[PDB]
Parts: sequence; structure tokens; C-alpha cells
Amino acid sequence: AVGKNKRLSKGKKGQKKRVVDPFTRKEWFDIKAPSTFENRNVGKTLVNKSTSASDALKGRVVEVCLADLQGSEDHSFRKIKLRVDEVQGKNLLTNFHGMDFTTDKLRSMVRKWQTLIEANVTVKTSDDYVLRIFAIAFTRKQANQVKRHSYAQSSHIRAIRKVISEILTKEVQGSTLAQLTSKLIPEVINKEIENATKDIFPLQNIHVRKVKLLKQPKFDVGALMALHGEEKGKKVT
Amino acid sequence: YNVGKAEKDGEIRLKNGVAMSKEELTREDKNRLRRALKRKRSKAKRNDVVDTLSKAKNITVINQKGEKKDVSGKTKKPDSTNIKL
Amino acid sequence: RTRIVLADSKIHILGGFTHIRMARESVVSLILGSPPGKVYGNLRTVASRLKER
Amino acid sequence: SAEKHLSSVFKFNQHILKNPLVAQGIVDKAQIRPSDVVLEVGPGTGNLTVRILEQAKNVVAVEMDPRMAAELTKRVRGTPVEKKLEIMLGDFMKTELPYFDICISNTPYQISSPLVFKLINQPRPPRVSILMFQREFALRLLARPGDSLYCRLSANVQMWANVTHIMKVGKNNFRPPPQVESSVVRLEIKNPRPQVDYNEWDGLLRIVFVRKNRTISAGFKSTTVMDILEKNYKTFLAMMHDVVKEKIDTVLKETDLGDKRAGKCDQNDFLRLLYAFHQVGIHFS
Amino acid sequence: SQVFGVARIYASFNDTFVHVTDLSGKETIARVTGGMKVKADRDESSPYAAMLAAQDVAAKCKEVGITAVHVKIRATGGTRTKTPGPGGQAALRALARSGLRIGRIEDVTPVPSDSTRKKGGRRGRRL
Amino acid sequence: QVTSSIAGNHGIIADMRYVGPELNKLALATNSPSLRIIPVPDLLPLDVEIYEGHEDLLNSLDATEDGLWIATASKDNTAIVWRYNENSCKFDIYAKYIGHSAAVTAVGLPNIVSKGYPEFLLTASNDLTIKKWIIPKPTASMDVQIIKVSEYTRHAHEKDINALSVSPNDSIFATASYDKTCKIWNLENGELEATLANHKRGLWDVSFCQYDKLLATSSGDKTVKIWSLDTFSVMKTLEGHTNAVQRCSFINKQKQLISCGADGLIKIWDCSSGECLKTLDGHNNRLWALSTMNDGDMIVSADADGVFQFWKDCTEQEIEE
Amino acid sequence: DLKTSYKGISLNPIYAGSSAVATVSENGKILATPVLDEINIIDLTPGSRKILHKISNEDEQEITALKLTPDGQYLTYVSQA
Amino acid sequence: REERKTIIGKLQDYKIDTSLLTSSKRLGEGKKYNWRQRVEME
RNA sequence: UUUGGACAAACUUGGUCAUUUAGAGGAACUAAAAGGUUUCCGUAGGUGAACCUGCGGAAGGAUCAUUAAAG
Repeated sequence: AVGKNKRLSKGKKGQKKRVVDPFTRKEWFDIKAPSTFENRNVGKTLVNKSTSASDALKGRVVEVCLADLQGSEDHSFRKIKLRVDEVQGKNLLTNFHGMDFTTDKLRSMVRKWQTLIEANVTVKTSDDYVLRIFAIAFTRKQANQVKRHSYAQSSHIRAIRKVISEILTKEVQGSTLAQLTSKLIPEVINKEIENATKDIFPLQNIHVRKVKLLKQPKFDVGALMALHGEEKGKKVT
Repeated sequence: YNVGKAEKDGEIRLKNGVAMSKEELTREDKNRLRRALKRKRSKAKRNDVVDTLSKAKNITVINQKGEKKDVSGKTKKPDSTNIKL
Repeated sequence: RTRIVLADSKIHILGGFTHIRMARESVVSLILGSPPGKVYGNLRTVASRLKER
Repeated sequence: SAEKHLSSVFKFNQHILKNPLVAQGIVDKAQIRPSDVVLEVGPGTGNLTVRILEQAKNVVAVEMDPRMAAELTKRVRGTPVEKKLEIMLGDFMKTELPYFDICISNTPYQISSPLVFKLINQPRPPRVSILMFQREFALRLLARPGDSLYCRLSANVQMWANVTHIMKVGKNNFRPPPQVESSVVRLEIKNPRPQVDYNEWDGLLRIVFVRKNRTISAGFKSTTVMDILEKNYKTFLAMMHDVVKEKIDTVLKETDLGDKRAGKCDQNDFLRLLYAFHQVGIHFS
Repeated sequence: SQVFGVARIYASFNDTFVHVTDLSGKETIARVTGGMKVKADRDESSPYAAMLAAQDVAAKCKEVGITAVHVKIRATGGTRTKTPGPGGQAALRALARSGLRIGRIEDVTPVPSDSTRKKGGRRGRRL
Repeated sequence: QVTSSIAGNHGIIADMRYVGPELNKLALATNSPSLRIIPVPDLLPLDVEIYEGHEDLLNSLDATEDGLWIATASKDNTAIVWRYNENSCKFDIYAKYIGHSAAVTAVGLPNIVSKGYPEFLLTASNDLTIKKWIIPKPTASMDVQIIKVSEYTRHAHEKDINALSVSPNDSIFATASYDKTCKIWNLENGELEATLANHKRGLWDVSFCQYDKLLATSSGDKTVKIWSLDTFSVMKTLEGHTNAVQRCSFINKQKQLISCGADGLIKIWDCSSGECLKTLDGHNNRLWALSTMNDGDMIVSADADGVFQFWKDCTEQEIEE
Repeated sequence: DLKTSYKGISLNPIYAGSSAVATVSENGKILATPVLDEINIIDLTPGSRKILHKISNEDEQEITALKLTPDGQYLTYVSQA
Repeated sequence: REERKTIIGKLQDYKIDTSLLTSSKRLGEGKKYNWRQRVEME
């Protein structure tokens, strides 16, 4: 309400004049993605020009879709956050942090007349990345089933949860974080869960719902130049 | 078309077709014309309540400030000198 | 002057912004426990106002 | 115009009892003398305002709805009691009242409990007042110490004045009959009124009856009330918050009333407790 | 040749916020609400307020250089309703009409796995 | 160096004062540290005199009747006194006052100058204190004198002080605060003479009546109230503004009062009878500044958008016609 | 006597509410200032400054940019439309 | 009653104003003046 | 800090001139063209109580539409 009849407030008394457009001093900074992802171009961002610019860049998290990074609609429902950690000449660089799904997909997965099994494990990568994974699965009915529901016994849920947990620790421990991502993209880990738990109970909709990085080497500089595959200046005259 | 009232306020247009401008009228003419209307007018629910509050004298109204006033909107109200002087 | 889809406890109302709003209070009044008959009476009142304007 | 002004102050947009016998009883309890004058409130139709006109020297009536007042005027116009009767517009709380020897009126239930304390506060209050109240709230007012209906409000009024109930009025007599049950009560302001500060007593009254049953001592240990007592003690000193709490503990121990439930103890037990807080220097308000 | 933004819309019962930022979200590009664009308080949540706010943001978005945005609609969430109201829907329409290319639309309402008690009380609310 | 300056706009003006030896200039307290001064237009005045002495926006402004001395209150917690330099035909910084914990909200200058210079400087700040700063005698060095000691400091209000007014005889001054109260302090000692507390919203402005013992106070409750010093009671309560009244000033000596409100409507009011004689409507935003000259024969009101309306009394001219 | 009648003379801001840079003729005489969705063409003749023309689109779209020819005969501007 | 009268009698010895006391209500919260008129004359 | 001599603000006081200005009277002139509310249970409270409120429980309270998509 900006109308005249609106009652006056205290804060309207003293107001600074607009005399500087912030975007005059802002400087754009281009962001890049690891070599694990096909499309390294993931947009661009801006910061106030250095009076530095780098400190605000470091730790800046941005989230972009896998379909954009991999150019395939099959990954439309997955998220990966980018905290910038090394800067070169307007370019921002990263090596993996974390992952998640979309809300609409997760709601699309939850359905009536079936059982949900959710397993979470805290485990470290070979590169000392302490991370937390969340895996979700749903019971399914056989081809010839006549029962409406495909509910599983609590013992089946506990047995399947143990199998999921063992696999998640095994993949994470015996792999680097960069290698772990190379597993996340093709969903090879999800296929592994189906077959280990195939004997226990027929399942559907197996996915790793979320990945968190608890304690950290970073989304980082160290292995960055190797993962991403220095520069002399130009004379001023 | 039929002759009606005066478009201009200080003018009197009769149904005879004669227009009478008050400024040029003499006072004696103005008096009788005023009386002439008076005969014409004489023979010719909240508001009724509101007029009832106006008629009686022993009526008083309180505003949002708490002041004591009459219905008309004016604040309603001996001196030894004045009575002897 | 709207539509209501009563999917279990999930309610959707389609119409113009004011119209959909008018429906909500009637639906909510029923949820709070107003008997349908008393609610129906208020519907008649607003409906006449709708036709007048 | 006068009419436009009247519309602005009030737009001109209450159910009343019809049984005359209760009204006659209401008149009998007041026992208004011809010398004595009465203030009227919410007179309504004026069947009650004419009764007081019959038994009283002068009558001034304040009505909430201006229309309801106006017809009251029309009823009295051209009558011997016309001179005596006066009318008022707007709520009685809002403007200073003319001095009156008795209060008889159709008090609205919303302002009934607020009405009584204005009478108790107002100097030169009526020696007797007869009013109609809701039964439940009326039972609170007459509730004895330790009663289920007893309350901090009932404590204040009982100390300031003694009140007794006349009769309980059935809903069917009211037109339209309301679900609520009505009652009639007589209150007389104690003369001479006890010369105890209003704010100080209300301070003790509020602190100890946050919970009527919770112990007198348990009321004071409450963090906020202890905090309020702390600032007031600082101001008293002008004329260390753990220490005042310790001091509050001593006075509670001396009174020996702290453990007991607040409702059970009588008015003077609180008065002794009040003085102990003045001796220690902690003043409530 | 296509710089992307993130249009974060918060559709509350009594107001609608149209906020456009970079992909990261640390730096704001333009924030406009219904109160900016209306004279009466009752109409802050009106769809008409929302479309005006979106148009102002869309104009400002263009001035900066951003030509497309990712839409992250949300409601108050928490212990209250989880679906964006008509104001959020109207803002989404205006952005499409404004000409800014819409990249992806997602609902990010705060959905509690478990929540505290609501303001209404036992007998309910929203009379 | 710059030959001349043209001002596109002047932002939002908190207060305005007539300045200059001929009182033909108009000093502006805008939402900018610089002190903008413009000549009174002939009756487009693009030229503006910009003086930069402060580090933050100017909260208020006061000037001597002679127009050669200006006192500026700023948000940087300092107050500056400016003196007119006839040789350069421009104002120069005379002294600076820094001893304020918070931003200076209002500044008061003497209504009487007998020594040729103002001798004291009353100031109010968000620190909730009023400080009387003595002004130095003129010195030929022409180097700014920085004072950090005040004669007295008195805690005044629990909320922000909105305005400060000085009596004609410089015996008392009144401070308006958002705390719903106005307090009148003895100018010589700062002792609290009386407290005026009847308005329901914070008092935006307080004005001494320039001839006889009256005060006008403007609140956010859409009302103005006239107070009598001798009784310290409300003589007349003024009603009719749709929105908050921000400014209140007397014109025609005791006869009338002028008030500006957030409704953008300037209403000419009658003090004796309290009936609204005229309404002037020339703005479309809130009015924070209202200055009068020649007992209100000339009235200037500044709009928040940046529009000035230059009003002239012509009742005699209309009567002549 | 009572002071009631008054005539207000308005002093509006020539240049405000716009990011467009003000443009002036080569001779320095004609100055065009874009204000919101309006343009105030003002002459800079000393002693006779006046608003030569006022242009209001009324489309409510702000002037993105303004340019005045060096000779000053034509004025060209672009709105948000 | 006589006990009541005595206690009330002792209270007046310790009696004060209540303007500065915090209310228990907060428990829930937790030249001449006319010289210018003379310049006009002269 | 003291004596004396002028300048001299401000204060009290009786007067004297000019200005507005509050009630009650007396006596003239001018003007007056309209037609809102489900029913309860247990417990706990109430100071704008013709009734409200907190916690837990009940129906002794009006089920439309869609629905095999590991089709």
C-alpha cells in the first residue's frame, strides 16, 4: 500500500537518497563445472569490484540441473550445489560437493498401497570427504500378483536396509569423490541395489535421494587443475 | 418546450414567461414575491429521529474526545457582579 | 460461481480471484463445524448480491 | 447542518426484560428517597426510567443507541416528570457522570463488571446500587474466599464493598430469551472506605492470584513478578535481584501464608502480607 | 548468448514477493512486492499487484543483461498452507508475458517432516 | 574548477529556511550531506549553491532571522554552524560540534542576535539528550572552531526527538518527540518547565507562537493542538486532517495557524474559533518542510517528490478586485 | 484581517526518476532532461531559461535513453516499449 | 476488623507515589516575550 | 575583590494611550425561488463476560469426482 490514506510510519522520516546504481560497480564472473560433466558452462555471476572480489566468490553455492550439465532430460530431477573455491581470470572452478532431487519427483514417487524403505549412511570417501547418502526404495507387485498392496514385513525392511547400507558404504569407501560422481550420473549404484535386494523382495523406484558432505575437503582447488584439465600478462604500452 | 425555473440562482423565472432578476427588483417587490412563494409552499426513519433529538432542549451528545455538547454540534454550557450589576 | 474438487482432504477451487475466495470461507465454515443448512442460507445471501452487482 | 453532525457522531444503527415483578423488586431494593437523586444508564424503552422518575427527584439517562434514547424522550415529552428526566448520548465510561445518590440502570453485560469498579473508584459513590448481572459473573462477585467461583476480581470488590445477591432472573422473562442466565445484586460501597492504596492492593492482588490455587509463595517465585518487584524496590531505594528474592522469601516465611493456597486465605491475610512487603521496602504499585 | 537468472517468487496470503537473483542466489538482481504497486493494503495479495511487480522486475532483469530465469515458486509453508496462492500464479504468468525465457519451474515450499503446533489452536482458525 | 552547477532534483527535503542578507536564498536540508541553497525564484531557478561539510544526511536546519547564520544538524552525529561571507557572497563553515553519541535530530538557533552573532546553539539527538552549545565570538583567523563541550546536557525523552522550537525571548524552548509528549525546558538552565502530554501519536513538529504565549503541536493522530504556556493546557484541538500532520506554523500573528500533513493538503486554520478557512492543494506527496515569511505573507512547501509550491497572500488584492 | 487566499507557483524537478543521461545541444543552449516517462526540453539562454517543450508519452514506460542532435533541431528518445 | 485497622494504620508510615513504580501489568509480558510585536510597532 | 560615575537589559507597581476581544440587553438595515453461530465429555481459567478461552477425547455430524498404467 503506497496510497495517501495509508497511515504514516516512523521509518519514512529519514531515508538515504539514491545516488549510486549498485550494478555500476558489479563485475560479472563466469562459472565452470568439472570435467565429470559434459557441459562445463553453467552460467555466470557478479560481484562488487575489488576495492577483494575473490573472497566473496569463495564459498558461493549455486545449484544447477543435471539435464543442463548433461544435456539429457533423463536427469531433470537432480540437483548439485556449487561452492566456488578457486578463481582465475573471471573463471570459477569446483570438484564435487553434493546432490539432491526435486520435490515434485519425490512426491511423484510416494504412492499408496506400498512400503517405503529409506536408508541413510554416514561414510567417508578415499579422499577424506565425509559425506551422508540417502537412498529410497518402494515395494512393487509381481506380474501375476492379485493382492492390492505389496507391503513387506518389517524383517524384509530391516534386511533390505542392511543390504542397501552395505553397498553404499562399499561404493563410497572404495572410490574417490570424483569417481563417486561418475557413479551417480549413470545410476549404476541404483542398479546394484536392485540385484542385491532382488532375492529379499521385489522393489521398484530405487534411487539415492540425497547426498550431503558433512566434513570436508572442499569443492576444492587441490585436485581441481587435474580434474579441469600459469598465464603471462600483457605489456602495458 | 415549457417555461421552468431560473437557470441562474439570483433570478426568478415564472411560468408566465417573465424573468425577474433580484438585483433590479425593488425591496417592496422582493417582499411580496417572498410572501407570494410562502402561500405557494404553505398549501403544497433515522432523519425523523434526528429531528426529534433536535427539538427537545434537554439533550446532549458526547464526542470521541469526551466533551459535552448539544445536538447542533456546539459545546453546551451566576456572577455576583452581573446579577447586581 | 466457482468449481470445487474435493479430493479426500485436498480442496481445489477454480474461478476468478474474488469468486474463488468467496468459496473458501463457505468451505472453511463447514470444516469448522457449521451445519450445512445454516451455510446454505449465507450462500443465498451472497448469490443475490452477486446478481445485483 | 445539525442532522449531518448527529449522523457523523453516531450512525444510529438490545434485548430487554418484560416481567414487571422483577423490576418492582429492583426498585424496592434501591429504596430511593425523594431527596435522593439517581443516575440512569441504558434506559431502553423507558419503562424503567419512568419508575425512577416516580420515586426520585431527578433522572438523567444515558443510552447507547441514539434512536433508542430518542423514543424515550418522546415518551416523556409533555409529562409532569418531563422536567426531571434528562438524557445522554455515548457510553457512561467515557464522560464524567453527574453525582447520583443511587445507581439503578440496565447495565450492558459487556460493561457490567467494568461498570461496578467505576462506581467503586468514583468519589461520592452511591450508598446502594442495584444492578442486573449474568448469573455466573454475579456468582463470582459474591463468591466467598476460597470458593470455586472466587477470583482476584471478587477479592478486590469484596474488600472495597460488601455485595449480596437479590434474585436470579430467568431467561424466559427476557425477550428474546437468551441462552445466558441473569441475576440481580445489591452492592453498597463501604463507608468509610478502607484507606489502602488502590495500586498497591491491585499489585498484591495480581501477583498472588495469577493462579488462585497455586500457593501464595509459588506466585512470588515466578521469575517475572520477582523481576517487577525488583525494579519497584530500586525506585523505593531511590526515594541485586537475587537479594530481593531472598528478602521476598523472608517476608513469606514470616507471614506463614506462603505455602497455603491463595484462594483459601482471607483478605486480611493478604493485607498482613502487603504490610510485610512495605516493611521490607518492596512496593508493588 | 543466454544469461540465466533465478526468479524466486514467494506467494503469501497477504503479499507476493517477486525476487530475481543470480543462479547462486547470494546477490539480488531485483526485488519487488505487491506493496510496491498498490495503494490499499487489502489488495497487496491481489493478483493485480503481483503482475505489476513481475513486470517491473522483468524490465529491471533485462536492464542488467539477464534474459532467462529459473522459477522457484514457494508459499509460506511451515505449519501453514503448502501450495502457492493465486498471486504467485499471476506473477508466473506476467514473467512469461514479459518475454523473459522461463527455464525451469519448481515448487520449493518449506515442507516439514515434522512441525510445531500451529497458531490456530484446537478449535481451528481461518473463520 | 566548476563554472556553474545545475540541479535536476533535490530529493526529499526535511526542512527549509530563508537565508541570505536579503533573505532571497533558500537553504535546504535534503537527504544528502551537502547543504543545498537556491535563490528564491522570481514571482526556472536551476542554479543551486552546494556546500559539503557533513559526512551524512542533514536531519534538520535552523537559521537566524538576519539570514547570515545557519545551523545544520546531520546524521553523522555532528552539528555545523555556517556564516555568510559577504566578500565571497557565500556561506562558510564557522564552527563544528561533535559531542553527540547519536545522530542530531533537531537544531535550534537564537531568535534574537544582539552581539551580531548567535551566542548559543541548541541541539537534540537520537541519544535522547539536549545540549546547549555556546558559539564562539567572530575571529579573523577564519579557521573552523571545533567545540566538544556543551554548557549542559539533559536527558529529554524515551523516544526519538522530532523537532525543537525556540521562544521569541529565548527564555524557553520546546522539544517534540515520538513519545507522545512535548517538554518545555528553560533555555538558560535546561530545567524542565512543564510537560505537555495529550496527543495519542508521536509529535512530528512543535512551533512557538511568535507573539503571544501559545504553542502548536502536530502529531500522527491527524490532529493539532494549541497550548497556553501560562496554564500549560490545551486551548484548542484542531481536527480535519485525513493523515498525520507533520508541520505546524503560525501566521497572521495570533490569528491563524498553517499545518501540512502526510495527506499533502495545506490547511489554513483559525486559532481563535477553530474553523478551517482555506485548504491549499498543490502537492501529490508528503510534505516534510514548511517555511513562512512576513507573518505568512509568503509560504513555501516542499513535496517529497521534489516540488515546491510558492504561496502568496493576496486577500487584499482579491478584495480590491 | 485574515490570510486565506493564496496562489501556488510550482517548481517541479526537471530531471529525476530515470537512469538515462541528460542530453544537450552542441551549442549548449538546448537541454533535454528525461523525467520518468516525460521529457523536459529546456533552453539554457542566461537570463531567459524556460521549458521550450514538454513531451509526455503517457504510456507509463520510462525513457531508456535520450539523445539530442548536435544542431538541436531533432530530439530522439527510446522508451521501455 | 481491629486487626485490619491496625495493619492499615501502619501502612501510611510506608506510603509512596506510584508514578515511577513499574506496573504489575507487565507480569504477562515477561528582551520581552512580545519584543517582535514591538519591532512591528516601531 | 572594593569605592564612586554614566550606559543599561529584566522585574514589581499606579496611571495614561492603541488594539482586538467574552455573556446579557436595547434599537435599525439588508438577504432569504423552494417543492454472523454443530452437539458434547474431562480438566483448568476469565476484569469491554447478553458469554469467552487453553489442553486431550467423542459423533449421539450430510461421501461428490477419479481410481488395473509393471499397460
